[PDB]
Amino acid sequence: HDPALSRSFRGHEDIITCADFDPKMRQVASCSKDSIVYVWNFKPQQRPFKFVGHKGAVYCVKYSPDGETIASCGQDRQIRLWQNTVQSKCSIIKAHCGAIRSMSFSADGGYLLSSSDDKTLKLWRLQDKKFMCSFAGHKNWVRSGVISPDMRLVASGSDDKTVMLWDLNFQKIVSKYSTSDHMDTVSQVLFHPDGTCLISSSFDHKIKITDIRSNKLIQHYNAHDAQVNSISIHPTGYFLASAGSDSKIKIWDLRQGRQIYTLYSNDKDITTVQFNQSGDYFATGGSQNLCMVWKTNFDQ
Amino acid sequence: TSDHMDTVSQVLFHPDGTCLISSSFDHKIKITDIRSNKLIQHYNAHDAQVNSISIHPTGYFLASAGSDSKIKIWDLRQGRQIYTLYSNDKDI
Amino acid sequence: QPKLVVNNGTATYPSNFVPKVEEE
Amino acid sequence: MNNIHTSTHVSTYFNEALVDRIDTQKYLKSNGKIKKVVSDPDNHYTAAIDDSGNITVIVHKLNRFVSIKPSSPATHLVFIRNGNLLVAQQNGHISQYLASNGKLTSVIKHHNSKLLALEYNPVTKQILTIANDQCTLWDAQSFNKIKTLFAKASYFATGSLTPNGQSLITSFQDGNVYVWNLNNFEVTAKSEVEENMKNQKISVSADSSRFVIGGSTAYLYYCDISHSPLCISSFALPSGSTSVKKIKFTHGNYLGIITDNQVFYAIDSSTNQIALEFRLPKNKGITDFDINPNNLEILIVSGNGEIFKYDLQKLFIMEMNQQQRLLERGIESSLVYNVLKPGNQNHSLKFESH
Repeated sequence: HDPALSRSFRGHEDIITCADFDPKMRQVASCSKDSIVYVWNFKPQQRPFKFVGHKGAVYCVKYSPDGETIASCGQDRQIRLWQNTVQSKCSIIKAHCGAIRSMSFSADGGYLLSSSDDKTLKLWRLQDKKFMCSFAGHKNWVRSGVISPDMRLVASGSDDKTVMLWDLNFQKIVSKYSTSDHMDTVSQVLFHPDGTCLISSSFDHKIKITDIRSNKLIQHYNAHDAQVNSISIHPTGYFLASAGSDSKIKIWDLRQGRQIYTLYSNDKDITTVQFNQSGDYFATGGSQNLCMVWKTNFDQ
Repeated sequence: TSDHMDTVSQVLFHPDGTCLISSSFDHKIKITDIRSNKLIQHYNAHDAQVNSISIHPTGYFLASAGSDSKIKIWDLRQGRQIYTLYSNDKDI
Repeated sequence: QPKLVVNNGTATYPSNFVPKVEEE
Repeated sequence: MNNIHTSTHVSTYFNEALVDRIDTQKYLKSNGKIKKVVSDPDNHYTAAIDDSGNITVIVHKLNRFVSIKPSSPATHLVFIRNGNLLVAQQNGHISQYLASNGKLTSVIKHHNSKLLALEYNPVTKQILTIANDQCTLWDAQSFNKIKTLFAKASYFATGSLTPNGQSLITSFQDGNVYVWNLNNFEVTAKSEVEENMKNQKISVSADSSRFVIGGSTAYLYYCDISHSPLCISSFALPSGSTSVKKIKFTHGNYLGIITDNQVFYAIDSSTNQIALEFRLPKNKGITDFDINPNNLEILIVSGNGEIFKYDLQKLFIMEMNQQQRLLERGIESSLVYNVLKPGNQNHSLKFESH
């Protein structure tokens, strides 16, 4: 029961935007805002792999559930599918015309969703040409991308300040909620463990949570007075990790219905709080550069 | 038409040369007598391009064959189809 | 038994046919 | 946040009590992974299709394989008792090889389709191909044809033959399921249905007293010839099913099911309830299956790249046990399985057939 910053990714050069994890517990992926992503492990004598590519910014790097393939999404117009874990063995697979936002893959693996910029989301049926399944129910962008379990739906945020879901075998909009009062470019939208209850915040300093179709608000999950907010939720659906462009970190307790307290933070303009895929986790990204590897011990 | 559709197949007889047996491309065997050209039953046959038959020498069993490869045997003492045979690739 | 179904049945069809045919 | 992973309903089941291993190091040589399974009616010559498409017949006693040089993947494989392999290729053709050599012998072509689903009836010597708008029925020796079933407009979705007897059932996009006199081109049995279904397939039992229909909508239909209509009822599926991709019959009263939520299921048609549930980690995933009926020897192709390596007959132990321990308490199978209740006429595939 400590936020537990442990040992950061010493050597990150500047400018950090994301992380994800290899659930071996662990190898950590992270990414910079310019040409590089990193993957390294503990047993600290281990050296990180320097992933050269994504000459623009990388916004989100994610691992397949076994910690193997790392998908890296930046200002790429493609997704680079990096080898498993470490040492280059990669391919370039074309997406759209800009930044690709946060990813999720379908549970029994039909798809590898990414929020590519043509406003549709590319659900990505492992690998292919053509398109595998896609849909834009958004007016002007895709800011998130979550495939829900035991459902035909994927949700995403946008720049029209609305949130949308659509049918993933058949590419059709089912429902939307909207500006609750999103201000601008919406940040990532997350879900309750069942892939329900869309959770989002943005330029507006507040997380709001609503359901799908039943597009109704449960609570006003006040967040950071940030240029913009970021989020991950502790997997049990218990904690909303409030991240953002401010340099505070604050965590919401969903059972208590409150911000727990803000953290000392010590300059952490966390861009992601992506969690270890099972258990105690991170709060990284920001000006401190080094990947902020935390093993939050509150988390069980 | 005693009802048959097309080119009639083998005509068989009661051991005494009576109660003749016929089917054709149509899926039924008729058992009918002589002069007294009356039917005793419809011995529904295979849904074959064409059917075929022989009857056990005692006159007891209709061996229903045909252009398809299901085979079945009838027991005339009962009037039931005994059963459809395993057949196992036989367009007899 | 099913032979008794044949007994008109089909017995009158052939004559049910016939009238009208030549008239046409 | 949030979806389901990892491999607890699949790799953990599949590899539970093996006596050998598919040493995938010897098979997954592509830069890439295994994507599909196609298979042998004679069971042993099951085969892998990877993202190259070369068919690798995995021979599960030798831990050796038949590498078929052409890269063209199969929709399904048919083999005969005498040692030949008929490959329904995804290239629109069916290509026969000596199974014993992987040596090309002949090609069946007439079809213009992406799919050529096959089924072989070993007791008729007949192989049927489901493709585009037609069913081609032919002598399993595969050098001639018997019939081309077709329609004026309703497009064809499926059909199949009956392996330990014989009767041909087909269906349209309409969901209309009907039975043919496969050797007279006669529809002897006809249906008109409410549930239209894209890419539906009909699973036909070896003794075709029973039939099953899948397709793009989230429904399953089950036939029983002892009752009229042959298709007596229909029912909706366990929550989360979105459509059904593949359904195939086994020896007991059971069918394997692949849905488009990528969860595989084993359904018991005596009640119309699911016995087994199969799940893998997020994409990655489970892509296809091969069931070999005597023990249900299985070749599974997962998107996770693993080639399995299991027998459903052995996996059923876990849902034989488990359930039988719970039967000491008295647990109800209609709930355990989730029985799917017969519904209205409004969405049925009800079909009269003799």
